Amino acid sequence: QTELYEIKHQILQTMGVLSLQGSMLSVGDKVFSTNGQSVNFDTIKEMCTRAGGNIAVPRTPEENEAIASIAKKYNNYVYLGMIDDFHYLDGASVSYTNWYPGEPNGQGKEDCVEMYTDGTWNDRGCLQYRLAVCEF
Amino acid sequence: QTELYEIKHQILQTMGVLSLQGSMLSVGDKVFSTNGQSVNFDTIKEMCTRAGGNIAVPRTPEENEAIASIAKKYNNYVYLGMIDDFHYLDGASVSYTNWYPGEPNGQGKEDCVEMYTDGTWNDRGCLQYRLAVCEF
Amino acid sequence: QTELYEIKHQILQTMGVLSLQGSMLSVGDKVFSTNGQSVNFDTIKEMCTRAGGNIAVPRTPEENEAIASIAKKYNNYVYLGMIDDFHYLDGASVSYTNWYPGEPNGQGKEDCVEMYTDGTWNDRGCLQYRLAVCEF
Ligand SMILES: O[C@H]1[C@H](O)[C@@H](O)[C@H](O)[C@@H](O)[C@H]1O
Ligand SMILES: O[C@H]1[C@H](O)[C@@H](O)[C@H](O)[C@@H](O)[C@H]1O
Ligand SMILES: O[C@H]1[C@H](O)[C@@H](O)[C@H](O)[C@@H](O)[C@H]1O
Ligand SMILES: [Ca+2]
Ligand SMILES: [Ca+2]
Ligand SMILES: [Ca+2]
Ligand SMILES: [Ca+2]
Ligand SMILES: [Ca+2]
Ligand SMILES: [Ca+2]
Ligand SMILES: [Cl-]
Ligand SMILES: [Cl-]
Ligand SMILES: [Cl-]
Repeated sequence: QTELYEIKHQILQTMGVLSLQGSMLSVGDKVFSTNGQSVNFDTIKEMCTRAGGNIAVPRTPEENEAIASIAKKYNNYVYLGMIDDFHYLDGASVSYTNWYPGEPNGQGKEDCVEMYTDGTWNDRGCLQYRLAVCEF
Repeated sequence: QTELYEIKHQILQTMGVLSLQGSMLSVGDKVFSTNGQSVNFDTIKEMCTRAGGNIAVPRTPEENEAIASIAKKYNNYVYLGMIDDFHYLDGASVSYTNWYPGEPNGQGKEDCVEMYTDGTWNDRGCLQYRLAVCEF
Repeated sequence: QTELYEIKHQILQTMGVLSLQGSMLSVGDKVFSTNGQSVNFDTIKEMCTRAGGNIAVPRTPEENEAIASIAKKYNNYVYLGMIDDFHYLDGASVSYTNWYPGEPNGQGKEDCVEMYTDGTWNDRGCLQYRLAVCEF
């Protein structure tokens, strides 16, 4: 009983501190974070995996708003965890989308997806330097 | 048994890291933190709430010293969680006080309380930009 | 059951965020961290203790690589938790070593141990300013 309450309180304290610092954003069960570095898609995947997480992907409008707020705050385009019928990296077809008007427009050439600072998406090649955002 | 020990150890590790980084200060059951931003009283309240916490207030001399050390380290005055008979934001009358000599002196005009870098207090209007310190 | 799973997941989320931020490095049960400050040996010990940890020491090749990566990333020599037969600060004789060629060479004069950015060690006096690395 009391053991568990203190434990839960301390966890919420640490998450509160991280949230206040701008080191994380929590949406439901998901936690999004960036260290502010920009690298290509594969390198973001490697960085996220190294930390025990995955490259971020928005599966809901609230998750999209959260990642967009990161893009806007750090002022850079962001690579999302999807790959060209776009799929999540787990192999499932993407449900929620937020394409910029006219996108996706690069079938066969643009396999990745970047998010603009306004939260909309563009299919893009995977070799640009983009803000690394992970989800845990 | 062992499940709980590992969990507790990991929590203390994360708190240790945050403490070392200067991202938190722990006094008893309370954790104080700032992100170094300066905004007005209402905006600090909004920032703290957003992170799952509350604007910091010292209820003990040790808590006062902790928040003072934050004010001194970030070198800015700090708004405290009290409002003019001063009350905590939970509605209770303030017990512990540490007024600068001659304060409070602004009844009816100065509804907020700021802490100086030496840890003493002054009643002040609520519309200055002050270091945002939260408690969790 | 479910209580514990959610707790464990949240802990791993916070550790993931800290890892991504570069605020910690995890090797087995140990967590290494620096705040980037440089001070002398005693002062590092005081800083680590204050945070609830201890000055870092590598007891395995993997731990050595981890601390070396911190030295390399922050680009400074690091004081290790050992003191001249070198002993850990717990009083036990050091097992794993990684001396730079020709070291240790300062018996009676060089009581501390610093790590270079390439991960090798040198016995040194204790009064230099070195990157503070703690272990939790
Ligand atoms: O992905 C492409 C590409 O980035 C082009 O540079 C741009 O002009 C297009 O609008 C966009 O669809
Ligand atoms: O709150 C007031 C105000 O800040 C005045 O500027 C100052 O001169 C007073 O000493 C103080 O009590
Ligand atoms: O510890 C000593 C010391 O740092 C000297 O400055 C250096 O030239 C030696 O090589 C080293 O062993
Ligand atoms: Ca495409
Ligand atoms: Ca496109
Ligand atoms: Ca007043
Ligand atoms: Ca006053
Ligand atoms: Ca020696
Ligand atoms: Ca030497
Ligand atoms: Cl490209
Ligand atoms: Cl004012
Ligand atoms: Cl020295």
